[PDB]
Amino acid sequence: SPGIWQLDCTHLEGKVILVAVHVASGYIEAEVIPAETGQETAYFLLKLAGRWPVKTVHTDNGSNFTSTTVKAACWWAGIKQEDGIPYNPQSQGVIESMNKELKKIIGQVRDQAEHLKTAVQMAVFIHNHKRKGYSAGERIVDIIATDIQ
Amino acid sequence: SPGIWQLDCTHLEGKVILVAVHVASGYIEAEVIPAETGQETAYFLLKLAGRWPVKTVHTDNGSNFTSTTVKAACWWAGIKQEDGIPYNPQSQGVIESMNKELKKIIGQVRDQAEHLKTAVQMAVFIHNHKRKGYSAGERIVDIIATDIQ
Ligand SMILES: COc1ccc(CNC(=O)c2ccccc2C[N@@H+](C)Cc2ccc3c(c2C(=O)O)OCO3)cc1
Ligand SMILES: COc1ccc(CNC(=O)c2ccccc2C[N@@H+](C)Cc2ccc3c(c2C(=O)O)OCO3)cc1
Repeated sequence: SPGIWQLDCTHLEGKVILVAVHVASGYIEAEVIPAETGQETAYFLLKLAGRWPVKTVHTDNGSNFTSTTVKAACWWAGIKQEDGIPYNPQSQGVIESMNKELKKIIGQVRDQAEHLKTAVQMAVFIHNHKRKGYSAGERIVDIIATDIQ
Repeated sequence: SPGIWQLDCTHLEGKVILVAVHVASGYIEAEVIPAETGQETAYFLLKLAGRWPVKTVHTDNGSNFTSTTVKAACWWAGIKQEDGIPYNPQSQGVIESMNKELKKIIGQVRDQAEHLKTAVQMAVFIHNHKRKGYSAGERIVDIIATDIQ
């Protein structure tokens, strides 16, 4: 559970926003890409696993689940690739809610930058730092530090 | 000191590798960019601070120290920008050694990908996961969790 992440893809300004959510904490990393391809998703997971102890990724769709490039990156990085089927139905809504909150934040910062990617990183910052009294950034560090010891 | 990071720029294949080192743990994030500009450096720090509690950044040179874009990103992200002057004479050496180690890893994985950026991220992965017996990834999480509590 300290190592379980969910991939999420959303669309804005004709571009794709790829998100990895740390399930237990609600912490996120995100990138803007022109279109979701296996190569991009693979590259994004490699980056993520080099930064956090990623044991399991719940993939966002069947194209990424099938992708030979995505499977190669997961093998390289020691990641168990899983489907993202919400056997828990309170997961579909939780992601939808996160895309909504994310997009709200991006709207709140959008004028602060020309490039969508800049506004997306600002939104990642504001999301991870928001106290709800611990923030996502706090929760992920505590969850994982507890696991290490 | 849980929040202190050092910027480092190194060169390979006619490109720039931008590195942020978490001073206490030796954990790193890195990116490939065409050339170090204030805008790229600013963007890299924004990404970094949204992912980890960055209190202080020791900038890698006087151009980034002066950069009005870099100062604007630091202000936005709550980052104290400082010089990277190695008042401890053993800071020049640690960085030199890290660039050497990094470039060595990149050499050990280089054939595993066409794009330098892919090899750099593999190298980041291998660096952060190496047991030294705790890894850099383990140390940074330990250091910061101890601070949160
Ligand atoms: C990240 O540091 C920041 C430092 C300062 C600001 C303040 N806002 C403005 O000055 C501004 C506002 C609106 C439109 C254009 C601009 C001018 N640009 C240069 C901002 C910028 C810088 C670095 C980047 C960017 C962009 C971008 O516009 O997307 O894209 C990737 O690296 C934002 C971000
Ligand atoms: C991260 O997932 C990986 C999955 C598999 C491999 C195995 N190695 C090869 O198949 C290979 C080896 C040498 C040359 C070209 C290739 C073919 N490409 C498509 C690998 C690749 C994929 C995604 C990317 C890349 C690149 C790249 O070549 O740099 O750049 C940004 O996103 C590496 C990385």
